[PDB]
Amino acid sequence: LTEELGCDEIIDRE
Amino acid sequence: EFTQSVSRLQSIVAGLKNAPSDQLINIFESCVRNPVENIMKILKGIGETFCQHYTQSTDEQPGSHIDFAVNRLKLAEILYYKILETVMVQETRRLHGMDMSVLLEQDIFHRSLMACCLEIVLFAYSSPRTFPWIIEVLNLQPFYFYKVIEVVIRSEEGLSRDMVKHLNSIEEQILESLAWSHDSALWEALQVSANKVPTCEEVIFRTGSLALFYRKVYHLASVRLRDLCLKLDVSNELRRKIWTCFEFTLVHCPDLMKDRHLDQLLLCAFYIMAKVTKEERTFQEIMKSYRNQPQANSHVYRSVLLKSEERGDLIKFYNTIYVGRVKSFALKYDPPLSPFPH
Repeated sequence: LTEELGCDEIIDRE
Repeated sequence: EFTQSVSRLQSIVAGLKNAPSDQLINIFESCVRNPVENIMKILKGIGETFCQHYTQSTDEQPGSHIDFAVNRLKLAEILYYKILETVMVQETRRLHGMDMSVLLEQDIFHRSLMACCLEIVLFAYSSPRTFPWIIEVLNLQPFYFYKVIEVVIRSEEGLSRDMVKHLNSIEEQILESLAWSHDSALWEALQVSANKVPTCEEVIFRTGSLALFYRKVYHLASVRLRDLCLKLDVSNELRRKIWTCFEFTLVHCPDLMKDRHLDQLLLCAFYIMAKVTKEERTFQEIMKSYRNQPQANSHVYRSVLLKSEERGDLIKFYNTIYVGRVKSFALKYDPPLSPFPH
């Protein structure tokens, strides 16, 4: 079962 | 030819000696236990340690000459006697005629005051010996040292705006991270209080060092939260829920702060209560606005402690650590809110 509050975003300027 | 900062310190110390004034020796002499010899022993120990470290070559900092060290120490000693006199003269016990032997025999106050006048002298000269150099050299706990800063700022009105901004900045570094390190005396203070962390209501409106510490921590974090909520245009009602989630993590999840940064807990309180109340802002939205805050630097959201020693980004921390520890609290908002300061 999925947990909604999780975040699936990403970033990597460095 | 002197810098503004250096000219200000030599104005403050002008014609004062690196000794107690006759007024301070009077106050010392009124005490059942005259503290003058133990104050002088503290200042000599700090002086020897300071000079040993200043003159010893490391590869992080080439060492310097004994003549410069003694100059800095003497200027700091004059600052120490001058501020100690102002503090002791303005003490309510002195004005009520009460023995001050207990107040003057607190070693941690004298060491903290002298370290803080060394910090003022080294800052004035643009020294590379950066806080936290002085407290590391002198073995001073950040959790104890910080309390001195506001005493010094309200006791020495000759301090320049740059000096007061420097001291305010070191105070914030301690509240944000240094006091939360795994060998901070803060954990000892929590332990003796049965690990009951003071809540915002109990400190913004019980007393002691833990109470003072958390009231400064709640003040600092409320101010930083107001600016993030304004730069992302969010409801004042989401702000109060973010604050309540933040407070939940500081009071019921205090271990999360150990070896971490205040801002890392505040941003993940922003995301999880943005999402649960459906006033969604992406964690990238939160972070970009955070970068404009003065204390912000990339490491706060790019280098976050995950295990104790692996590091990852804030999103990794949120998914691996934060959501499991906090979701049971936040989903109560999918209710009792907490008093937001000023």
